[PDB]
Parts: sequence; C-alpha cells; structure tokens
Amino acid sequence: SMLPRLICINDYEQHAKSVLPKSIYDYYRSGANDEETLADNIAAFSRWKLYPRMLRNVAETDLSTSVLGQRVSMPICVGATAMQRMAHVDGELATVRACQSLGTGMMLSSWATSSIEEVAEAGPEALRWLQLYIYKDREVTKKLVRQAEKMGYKAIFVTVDTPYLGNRLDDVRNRFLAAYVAKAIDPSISWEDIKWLRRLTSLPIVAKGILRGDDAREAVKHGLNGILVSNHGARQLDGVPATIDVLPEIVEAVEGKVEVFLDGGVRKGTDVLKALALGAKAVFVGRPIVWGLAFQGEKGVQDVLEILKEEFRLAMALSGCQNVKVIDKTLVRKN
Amino acid sequence: SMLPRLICINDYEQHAKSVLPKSIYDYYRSGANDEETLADNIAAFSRWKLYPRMLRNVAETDLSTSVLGQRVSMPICVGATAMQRMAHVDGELATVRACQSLGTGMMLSSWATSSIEEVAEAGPEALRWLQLYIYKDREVTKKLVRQAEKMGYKAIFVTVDTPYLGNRLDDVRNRFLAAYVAKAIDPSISWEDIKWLRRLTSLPIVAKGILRGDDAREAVKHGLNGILVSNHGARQLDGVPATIDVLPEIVEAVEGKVEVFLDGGVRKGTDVLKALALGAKAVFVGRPIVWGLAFQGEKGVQDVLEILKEEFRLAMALSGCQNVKVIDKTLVRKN
Amino acid sequence: SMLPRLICINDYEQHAKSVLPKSIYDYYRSGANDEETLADNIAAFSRWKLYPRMLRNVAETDLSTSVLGQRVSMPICVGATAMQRMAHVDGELATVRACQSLGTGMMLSSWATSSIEEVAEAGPEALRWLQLYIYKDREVTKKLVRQAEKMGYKAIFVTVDTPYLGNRLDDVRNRFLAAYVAKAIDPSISWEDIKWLRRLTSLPIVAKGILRGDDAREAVKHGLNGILVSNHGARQLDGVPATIDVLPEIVEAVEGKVEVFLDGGVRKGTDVLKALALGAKAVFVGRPIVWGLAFQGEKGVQDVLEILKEEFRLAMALSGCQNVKVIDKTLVRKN
Amino acid sequence: SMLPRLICINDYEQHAKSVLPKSIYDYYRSGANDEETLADNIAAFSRWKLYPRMLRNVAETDLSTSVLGQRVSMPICVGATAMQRMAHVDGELATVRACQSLGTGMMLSSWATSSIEEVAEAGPEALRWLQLYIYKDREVTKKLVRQAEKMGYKAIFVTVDTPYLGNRLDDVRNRFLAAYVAKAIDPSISWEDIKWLRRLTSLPIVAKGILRGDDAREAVKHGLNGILVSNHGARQLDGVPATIDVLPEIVEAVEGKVEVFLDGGVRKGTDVLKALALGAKAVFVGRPIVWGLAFQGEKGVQDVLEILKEEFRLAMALSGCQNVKVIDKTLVRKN
Ligand SMILES: Cc1cc2nc3c(=O)[nH]c(=O)nc-3n(C[C@H](O)[C@H](O)[C@H](O)COP(=O)(O)O)c2cc1C
Ligand SMILES: Cc1cc2nc3c(=O)[nH]c(=O)nc-3n(C[C@H](O)[C@H](O)[C@H](O)COP(=O)(O)O)c2cc1C
Ligand SMILES: Cc1cc2nc3c(=O)[nH]c(=O)nc-3n(C[C@H](O)[C@H](O)[C@H](O)COP(=O)(O)O)c2cc1C
Ligand SMILES: Cc1cc2nc3c(=O)[nH]c(=O)nc-3n(C[C@H](O)[C@H](O)[C@H](O)COP(=O)(O)O)c2cc1C
Ligand SMILES: CCCCCCCCCCCCSc1[nH]nnc1C(=O)O
Ligand SMILES: CCCCCCCCCCCCSc1[nH]nnc1C(=O)O
Ligand SMILES: CCCCCCCCCCCCSc1[nH]nnc1C(=O)O
Ligand SMILES: CCCCCCCCCCCCSc1[nH]nnc1C(=O)O
Repeated sequence: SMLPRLICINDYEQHAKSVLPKSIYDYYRSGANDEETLADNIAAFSRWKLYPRMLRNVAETDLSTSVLGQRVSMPICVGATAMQRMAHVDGELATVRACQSLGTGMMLSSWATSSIEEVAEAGPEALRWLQLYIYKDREVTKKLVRQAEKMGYKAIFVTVDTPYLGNRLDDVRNRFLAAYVAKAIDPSISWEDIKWLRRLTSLPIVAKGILRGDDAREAVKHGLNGILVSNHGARQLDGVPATIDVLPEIVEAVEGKVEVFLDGGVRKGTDVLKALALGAKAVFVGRPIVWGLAFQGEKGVQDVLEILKEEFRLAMALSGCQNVKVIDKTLVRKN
Repeated sequence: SMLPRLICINDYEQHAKSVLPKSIYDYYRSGANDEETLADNIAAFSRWKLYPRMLRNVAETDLSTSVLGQRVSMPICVGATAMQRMAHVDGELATVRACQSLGTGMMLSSWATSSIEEVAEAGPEALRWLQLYIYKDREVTKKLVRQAEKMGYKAIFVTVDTPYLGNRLDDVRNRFLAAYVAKAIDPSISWEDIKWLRRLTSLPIVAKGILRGDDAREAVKHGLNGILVSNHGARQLDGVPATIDVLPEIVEAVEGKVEVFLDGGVRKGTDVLKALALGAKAVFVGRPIVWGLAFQGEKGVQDVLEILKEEFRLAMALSGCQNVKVIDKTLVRKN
Repeated sequence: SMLPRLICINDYEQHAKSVLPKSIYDYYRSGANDEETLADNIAAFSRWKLYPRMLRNVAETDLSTSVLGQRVSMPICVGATAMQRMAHVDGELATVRACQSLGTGMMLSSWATSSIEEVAEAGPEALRWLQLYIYKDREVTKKLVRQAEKMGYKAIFVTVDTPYLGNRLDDVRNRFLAAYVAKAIDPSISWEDIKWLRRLTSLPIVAKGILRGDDAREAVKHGLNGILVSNHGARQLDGVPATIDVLPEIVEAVEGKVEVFLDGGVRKGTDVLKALALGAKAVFVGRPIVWGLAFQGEKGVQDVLEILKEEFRLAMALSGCQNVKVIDKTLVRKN
Repeated sequence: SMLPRLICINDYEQHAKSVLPKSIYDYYRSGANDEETLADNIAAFSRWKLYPRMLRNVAETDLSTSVLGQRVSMPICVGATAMQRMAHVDGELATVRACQSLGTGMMLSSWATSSIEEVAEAGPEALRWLQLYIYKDREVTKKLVRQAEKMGYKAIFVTVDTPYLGNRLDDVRNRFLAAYVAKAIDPSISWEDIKWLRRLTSLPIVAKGILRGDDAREAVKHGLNGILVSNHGARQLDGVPATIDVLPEIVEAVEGKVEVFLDGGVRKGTDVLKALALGAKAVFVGRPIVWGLAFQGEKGVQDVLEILKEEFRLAMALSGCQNVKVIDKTLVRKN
C-alpha cells in the first residue's frame, strides 16, 4: 500500500505532524488551556472496560445503522472541522467524496473552505448535514439553513458550546481566530434562538455541545431531534468531563426521547463499541479526518474511515455482536 | 506586546526561573519538605470537573463582586507574599499600583519590603488589606493594626498557620528565614489572642490558614468576618489537603455565617470558577504576582491579573454564567 | 549457572528481546491495538495486596494439586503458544520434555510446529492436553480430538475468544497471521458447536477465553468441566479487564460446579498465590515459556518453570501456607 | 556543618549510594522481588493527608513518650538492621551511642556484627532491646534472651515474618544470605513457640512482622506486650500492604490491649505524626539509620535521629500538638 505505512489513527496523526507546518498541525491538535480534557477524552475511553460475549456466531457482521432516520454503512460519521483546505487542497470536497464512497454521513462546518453548494456537487449521493453557528447576523444564519435545505442536506447540527472561542495556547503562541469568532458568532445565544431555529426549518436539528443532563432535557422540550454529546474536542472549556464519561447520564436524562451521539477522542473501533454500549446511536470523528486529509486527501479520509470501520467490525465480532442492535449495556463497566 | 511573549500564568513562572537568581526563584517556588501539598494544590483543581450550561446568553459578563462588603472588579485578589522587592525594585508599590488599575484588592504582608504608609501612598484608591502576624511583641503587632486603620486599610487577615516557619528544603540548601521567624513570631498564639485581636480593632478580620471545619466554626464564634482557606501555598505543613478539596467542607461548616475565600494553586480562570462553584466568595493569588513582578514590575502584575480576569471571564461565559451570582454548585463534580 | 544470569521471568523476556529477530520477539510480546489490557494483566496483579498469616509452621511445603482430576507438582502449567519452533529448534518437544521433568501439564496449541503424536512421544509421561480451535473444517477439528485421545492427552481446551484474530500492530508493521486465521478458524462458532464438541469426546473439556459470569454459567450448563479465565494474553479484544480482576466474579458465578483456571500476566510466585486465593485451581503461563525456549530450549523452559515454582513456594511459606488447600480468600484484598 | 550538606533523610540515602560499594548499598536499599511494597511503604504515607488544628499554643513541645513502660525522648526509635558494620566500622556500637545521646531506644539485630554484651557496654545508659530470631537451635535462641536479660535489655522483639528470607533480586545478582538464613532460622515457627518464648522470659515481648488483625489478636491472647506492624521494610513478601495502611485495622483489632508500633517507610516527621494519629505508640526506623552510619558513624546516626526528631517537632507544632497525648485520629484522613 501507500507509503509511509499507517495502520491505526495515531499513525495518521504522527504522519500529519511530520508534514504539516507547525502552526497548522498545532491548530488541529490543540485543546483549550492546559489540555486537561483533551487528555481525558482519550484516557476516559481506556477506563471503560469491555466484557465480551463468546460463542455468539459472528461470521456475518452488519455495521449498518441509521442517523436521524437516514441509513448509514456504520455508526461512524465525519464531524465538522473548520478549514479543511489547510490539510489538503481538496479539503471538504475530498471529505464528502470519501463519505460518499463509504456510505456514511459528513457534517459540514459553517467555517468550511468550500461552499454548501460545492460540497453537495462533489458528493451528491453522500449523506450530508450542516453544522450551523448562530451568527450575530441572523440573515446569513438563515441563508445557510436555506442553502442546506435546497442542496439536499438532511440535518442541522447547531453548535451550542461556542458563544466565544476557547483559548488554545499554541494558536496564541503561533499568532494564528478567537477575535474573528467574537466578531462573527453571537454569544447572546439562548433557548429562544433554538426556538427560532426550530421554527425556521423542518430539517432534523441536533444540539451539538451538550454536556449536562438538564440541558439535554431542555433540548428535548424544544423539539430538537438529537443531542450530540461533545466538549468540542476539548477545545472550548477545559476541565469539562470526557464525553464518554457524561454520555450515560445524558442518555438516561433523555429517556429515549431523542437520538444521542458522541464525539471527542474516538480513535479506535473499541471507542465506537464503548459509546454504543453506553447508548450513543453513532459517533463523530473530528481530528482523524484532518490527519487523513493531510496524508492523501480523499484517499486519506477514506483510509481513516475504513480503519475505523474494520477496527469496529473486529471489536464487534470479538465481543459477540453481529450487528449494532445486539450491542447492550452489559458490554461495558468502568474501572 | 512585551517580549518574551507570555500568555498564561505558567509562562510567567517559566520566565521568572530564567531571570531570577536561583535562591530567590527557589525561595518563591518552594513548598514544604517533599512538596506533596504543592503538587496537590494544582492537581486537585484538575480533578474537579466543570459541567457547563449552554444557551444562557453570555454576551455581557460582569465579573464584579464584593469582599468583606467592599466592591471589587473580580473575585481575584492579591495575597500576601513577603519580600516582593526581591522580584522587582518597585516591589509592593508596583503591586498596589496594579491593584488600583484593575480595581481589585491587595493583601499586604507584615513582612513587606515597603511600609503600610508607603503602600497607601502609592495606591491611595486601591482596596488594601493588612496581613498580620501576631508577633511575640504585641506592641508592634498593635502598631501595625493602628497604621493599617489610620492609612485606610479595610481588613486584617490574621495568619494562623505559621506558629513556626515550614521547612522548605531549597532555602536550607541555598543558605537563604526559619530562625528569624522563630525569633519574631509568637508560637504561643491561641484563640485567646484572636479574642484580643477582635477587641483591638473594628476592622473586618479574616482568619487565614484554616483547613478544618471545627476551627472554621471556632473562627465564626470569635466574631471573625471571614475564613481564608489556605495551606500557606503548601509552604507550612506538607501533606495537608489541597485547599480546593477542603473548601466545600469549610463552606458547609460555616453555614453562610461568614465569607469564605481560597488561595493555593490558583493559576487559571477555571480555578477561579471552580472555587466559586464550591462556595468561595473570592480567591487570592500568591506566586503568580511575584512572577508578574519579576517579568515587568507593575505592568507584569497588571498582566498576570488581567490574564486571570479574562481567563475567568471566558470560563464564566463558556459555562453559561453572566456574573458571579449565577455560579452554582451543579457547575462542579469531583472525579 | 548458565550465562547470562537470569533470576526472574522479566530477565528471560529481556534476554529474549536481545537474541530474537525483532518480528519474532514482537510477535510473542505484542498485545492487541494499544495494549491497554496487556499492561493491565500485570498492573492488576499489583493492585491485589497480600495479607500473610504468621506463625503457621511452613517447614514443609507441598505445592502439589490436581487439574481436571490429574495430579500435578504445582498449580502452574504451560499454556498453548503457537509456533514455539520460532523461539527454539526443539520448540514444543523441548516444552513437553520440561513439563515431564517438573511434573506439570502442557497445553499444546492446535497451531503447534510439532504434531500431537510427536509431542506424545517426546514426553510420554508428561501430563498433556490439547488446545483446540474449531476450524471451519470440522473433519480436521475431529481428527485433532481423536489424535489427542489416541495419543493419551487428558483434556481439550477449546478456545472460544478467537472467532477472528486480534489486531496486533507490530505484526502488521513487521508484515508478519490475521488473514490465515480468518481463512482457517470458524467465526460462526456458537454454543451449538460446544454441544457438538461435548458429544464428540468423553475427555474433559475446558472453555478457554471466558471473561463473563453469564458465559461461565452457560459453559457449566453445556457439561463443560472447567473454565479458563483468559483474555488470550491481551492479544484479542483490547480493553477487556485483566483476568485477575474478573476471576472472582467467574468463580462466584460458577458456584464450585466446575474448576476455574487463570492465565494472563502470570510472571511471579505471588501472581500464582493471588489467583489461587481468588479461587483459581491453577494458572497457565504463555509468554514466560517462549522466553525460556529462546534462552535455552528445554532447560530454559525448565528454568522458567522452576523459577515460578520456587517463587510460589516462597510466597506460600511467607504467607503461612503449607499447601494449596490452606490458601483462602482472606489472603487477598484489592487496593 | 559537616560536608556534604544533608538536611533530610533522602539526602543521607543519596550520599550512601555515592560512597558504599554497590552490593552493600543494594543489600541495604532492596525490597523483595519487584519492590511493589517498597514503593508503597512510602507512597502510602503520602495518601494519608493531615488536618492541622490552628491556634492551640505550640510554644512548648514535649516529644517524650514511653515504649513498653520505659520513657523515651521521642516516639522514634532504631529498628533492627543486620550487619551494620558494613556501613561503618563502629556499626552497632556507633548506633547505641547515638541512641544514648538522643534518649531513644535501640532495637539490636540477632544478626548484629557486635555482641549483646558489647552493645550494652558501649551504651550502658541507652534503652536497649533485643530483636530475636527463633533459630532451629533453641539453645542459642535461649542464650540470646538470657544475655539480653543479664545485660540490661528491656524487651524482646520476636520477628515472626521471616520463616525464610525474601527474594531480593539485587542480592542474587550481586552474588551477595537466603541460603544462610534457611540453614539457621526455623521455618517451623508457630504460636506454640511464642508460648515457649513467653514462658522463657519475663521481659516484655513484641511480635514484629504482624500484618493481619487476627494474628494481632492471637498475639494478645498469648500474653505478648506489643505488636510491631511491619512488612520487614518490604524485604519479605512483596505485594503486602504498606504498614501505614494496615495499622488502623491492627489498632482496632487489638482494642487497646497491647501497644502497637509501626516501621516501614518512615523518612519524615510527618510520617511519625501520621502513624501516631492512626494509633501507633512509636515508630522504628531501619534504613535511615544505616544511611546515617554510612555518612559518619555515630554522628551520622545522631544526625538522622535529630532530623527525624525536629521534623517531627515541627509537624507536631504546625498541626497544633504540644505533646503526643493530644495527637488524635481527626488529624488524618486518607485520600
Ligand atoms: C481542527 C478542528 C476544527 C473544528 N471546527 C469545528 C467547527 O467548525 N464547527 C463545530 O461545530 N465544531 C468544530 N470542531 C469540533 C468538532 O466538531 C468535534 O466536536 C471534535 O473534533 C471531535 O473530537 P475529536 O477531534 O477528538 O474527534 C473542530 C474540531 C477540530 C479538532
Ligand atoms: C513567596 C511567598 C511569600 C509568602 N509570604 C507570606 C506572608 O508574608 N504572609 C502570609 O500570610 N502568607 C505568605 N505566603 C502565603 C500566601 O499568602 C498564600 O497563601 C500563597 O502564596 C497562595 O498560594 P499560591 O502561591 O499557590 O497562590 C507567601 C507565599 C509565597 C509563595
Ligand atoms: C506468542 C503467543 C502465542 C499464542 N498462541 C495461542 C494458541 O495457539 N492457542 C490459544 O488458545 N492461545 C494462544 N495464545 C494465548 C495463550 O494460550 C495464553 O492465554 C496467554 O499467552 C497467557 O498469557 P501470558 O502470556 O501473559 O501468560 C498465545 C499467546 C502468545 C503470547
Ligand atoms: C538492611 C536491613 C537489614 C535488616 N535486618 C533485620 C534484622 O536483622 N532483623 C529484623 O527483625 N529485621 C531486619 N530488617 C527489617 C527492619 O527491622 C525494619 O522492619 C525495616 O528496616 C523498617 O523499614 P524502613 O527500612 O523502611 O525503615 C532489616 C531491614 C533492612 C533494611
Ligand atoms: C474560503 C473562505 C473562508 C471561509 C471562512 C472561514 C473562516 C474561519 C475563521 C474562524 C475560526 C473558526 S475555528 C472553529 N470554529 N468552530 N470550532 C472551531 C475550532 O477550531 O474548534
Ligand atoms: C525592608 C526591611 C525588611 C522588612 C522585614 C522583612 C523580614 C522578613 C524575614 C522573615 C521571613 C518571612 S517568609 C514568610 N512569612 N510568612 N510567610 C512566609 C513565606 O515564605 O511563605
Ligand atoms: C509446522 C507446520 C506449521 C503448522 C501450522 C501453524 C500455522 C499457524 C499460523 C496461524 C497463526 C496463529 S497465531 C494464534 N492462534 N491463536 N492464538 C494465536 C496468538 O498469536 O495469540
Ligand atoms: C560478626 C560475626 C557475624 C555475625 C552473624 C551475622 C550473619 C548474618 C547473615 C544472615 C543474613 C541476615 S539478613 C536479615 N535477617 N533478617 N532480616 C534481614 C534483612 O536483610 O532484612
């Protein structure tokens, strides 16, 4: 295969560090402040131990599932990551092409270096969603939703954990965004604006960035269709729990009323299994996709997605699960 | 800005290590004995995880609060640190000037390299308090209180955790204070002397150095106006808990009868948020102020205070808090 | 003695790393994926603390016990490890000869580089068992059992945790087995095939690879004679618990109906004591045997087994135990 | 003072490593096997946190206490360490002279490089006890007790955790004792031999090496006068708990019927405070005494003892304790 030989997600990061300008690599890697939550997003997955069932017959595995009523090849989807064209010339076009190939969904950043329309045209058969920021300018906010609707996108992920940008130390050091966001994004965002957004579109809406059970229930009350349990990849408020650690309480709080997803520190097939065992319908990957792009554009993303798929297929088979329906809560226990 | 580029409190320490004579840097940095509590003052903050509320509207933040009935710009104040003129020529004059600029309070060491009067004259509009040791000589002890009263200081912080000085290994190695304190400070100090001090002055009095809930309640009983939960920056008895870990029990013990403050290991805006979520009215910083002074005197202190302010403003906004009144206990949970 | 001087199991590994080609050493050492469980198999033993009884009279120790009704010199036996002829020319013949000398049992891999018959002929007086994989080809599966029966083997250990091979990163890097196993081993294996196997042979059957209490009880229900609590030396599903940590729950689940064994991270006499105190009849060693072989073939295996025996004899005597019958559960408590 | 400048117990060890032949340093330093308990004897003290009382009046401290009815200057005494003449020419004579100077007790090894009589003559006013092994030869065992009685020793510490010597890896590597002990010490030792010993002498008898509450109570039943909670400095059975962690359960089990002491990992004044807060009458130091000897014979031991005394005096004063009677259990809580 392609050289150098990369066989797990960490290899992709290690490769990306070797080829990317420091300030770009740093921008992608960084967490907020002392990066306590960034270390924890990963370490937390390790604390959840797996309890595999044997002798279940795993000759045939079917990794397919559904996200907000749309079928996907696997419970592993591409999360929004700004400015993908810094990692590769093809940026978000490469990403959507790979998602089309794999049969999974792509969440498009509002801060994409490719337009809603262009992404639809590169991947017309891909499952596509828009990640939306509520800008101070509600007119452009509305325009984005309408372009998403018109261009055949299938949900809006409204990010609710970024009234201001987090403080990522390397970005400041590298004189690299916090000021631009403060100029553009509306920090006044409340549940009122979520009601506005719910009236504006009939598309499925997911609140991205929920970490509390009470906010989750509030999301349900406002007719939202899903919760993405996210600490924004540990890039916003540092010292928040790992997403894997809060997921079960969010899942409990929501009472099956709404689909619950996770992102933050997914690197391996076992991370995927553990999230699903805890009640997540699907997970999203942020950084691994950028590492994929940095390695080989479309094929790199495809590689990263296929590593995650097959790692997940194996962990599923080793744990006695033929498909996602048979993943249950007795599969996991925290140490 | 000023070079080298320092953007968080740790940078200031790293700079101070590079420019200060070893024995001075060491004197400032050191904890007691094996520095177990010194590591814990910091590590403990990391264990307390934040549970941010989303969609609260944080377009306007007001960090102002009040300490012992006096208004301050932020719940972040300067704690007493002896011999500031070793870090910078302007020492405590630079410090009070910065506190005046920021609108926060300065706690003046009894072991200041500037007099009560001089500090009042450098920062006549600054909120100023005296940190008092009860010397064997009660006449000078009384003189200090009377000078503080006459010079427009607004409280006495009586330090109660230093009957003798702790054993800081580097100070001994560097042949650098323990003997001088044993000659000067009265180890016979009991609750009787606190009753004396309470009769001596009508100024607000805070017991600094309380780590036990029973002592806290005893402080309330003696008509004291506040508790500063402090292990003296881990420089007295090593192996005492981190201040953040004992705060909630002190807060509980006191039953809202008296204001409770914290110092010890505050380095970040999130440390400030976490202390307030646990019931502290305000925090004090010791070392970061000395690092500030070592970098650029007044402006350095101002920089350190402004880093803490804005870090705190951000952590507040990211956690859904517009002001300090809405900080509550559901914001935190220990891991 | 023989040089270099090796006096504990870790020395043997350190020696084997120095003399074996990297890809062979790596093949032997590796765990699955990030090797979380591989670190835990060992670290977990360290968390279980010993509570030795004094003054019991340990002048005479008898380490003998019985496995599936057959007497052994010690509760320490050789687990199946594929392709031993990579470590030494004599491979499995050297291993069985050493087991014969020591009076303990050898578990023979289905993937041995020596035949069932040859191993019987090298060690005709050795206690010998067959580790069986259920191949897609049930005819060869049956042939192996029949050769084991005919050649005087005394049990079948059916491995139930390998429907597919785990992903061992170094093997992939070194272009070293996963594909060959997927071609050969039947992933469709269920409890039905265990019923088949139970009808096929009157030999004692042990399910190897059980990690769950419910599977353990299911094993009992199917007339199996033992459980080998195993995570396949952390080489299958990564993130499963250490075997020492799940043993007590398996032991409880089984209600003394069946003998329970452990493998995974046994390196020391105290590991052996701790497993027995938790309810294991006997332990199996995988890697230490390969390290032994790499050092000096038969004598190396003999050395490793004798280190384990005597380490175990000492830990037994120091803990007040004259024989295995007096090992009890009050001997251990987890920290 | 004397050079190099050593100001805490760790400095003494660091000095001893620099001047002692490796095999001698190693012999002294080593724990058993992987030295898990050796690390834990120390780390465990760190987990017990101190809760100092303020404002108690600590102008006068009295560190004096009593051990088995005999007064000592401090609750810090010298434990038995074999072959002290390897660290210094004066060996046990230097040690007893220092104990005489300080007014504390010396526990003399049965494996001393100085005789019972000679030690009595070097330190005729020192508080002296004999550490006794029950040799296979009961005639010499009895002779030692009778010489101790005749020479004015005031207790027998019978070591009950060494039926065989532990396996200390460096000793084996360095070809350095296990065989000699197996030839000399009786592994058949039971409670019967303790009854024998109790009939043999009217001297106070302490069982040294108890780690279990049931053995402790058995010790009480046999008319023993004290328990020394000891894991033999982590040199016997590895993986036993730290002595500080089991002390409170031993203390509880004994119901104040008998005095309870601790050794194992005492390096600091706070270690002493923490042991007493948990119920120990006194602690014993092993290794620090050998480090003292290696530095400067008698004066070195004196220095180490005085460091421990004054460290303890300070920790006592900082925690609000004027004497040992006022040390209580609310002073400590495990983290
Ligand atoms: C380089 C980068 C850029 C990101 N840009 C966005 C964005 O534009 N919009 C958004 O909602 N989240 C953004 N996020 C957060 C991700 O959507 C997601 O929550 C996070 O990457 C998932 O964690 P993981 O990277 O550890 O997979 C970004 C994250 C990274 C790492
Ligand atoms: C260099 C230094 C000097 C100090 N001098 C005093 C003092 O004179 N009086 C006093 O009450 N506390 C003194 N303290 C303790 C501080 O008031 C405070 O409790 C501690 O610095 C806060 O912890 P932090 O440094 O980790 O912020 C000193 C602390 C340091 C680090
Ligand atoms: C190099 C190696 C080869 C192995 N081959 C087999 C095998 O052929 N069949 C099997 O059931 N288990 C196999 N195992 C797993 C072992 O039977 C056993 O569960 C594991 O080695 C015990 O753990 P330890 O190595 O840490 O002792 C193998 C393990 C290793 C390390
Ligand atoms: C070098 C050395 C020699 C020892 N020799 C004896 C001995 O002869 N008899 C005995 O009962 N204990 C012996 N011990 C154990 C000590 O009495 C004691 O339990 C241990 O040293 C205390 O732990 P610490 O060294 O960490 O202080 C020895 C310990 C060491 C470190
Ligand atoms: C091709 C024209 C450029 C399109 C506009 C892109 C501007 C993006 C600058 C603002 C920085 C966003 S960084 C961000 N937003 N949300 N999450 C993140 C993150 O870095 O985690
Ligand atoms: C300008 C004339 C000098 C004024 C007197 C200063 C003497 C200070 C020497 C005593 C050392 C105090 S160090 C201290 N006190 N309290 N806390 C500390 C600390 O180092 O934490
Ligand atoms: C002498 C002729 C060769 C006999 C057939 C040996 C083929 C073995 C190749 C398959 C790789 C097995 S590796 C394995 N199986 N079970 N556990 C393991 C392991 O590596 O843990
Ligand atoms: C001057 C003549 C020599 C007197 C006899 C000394 C012999 C000692 C050799 C046996 C080794 C004892 S080491 C030991 N015993 N108990 N605890 C220990 C230890 O090393 O912890």
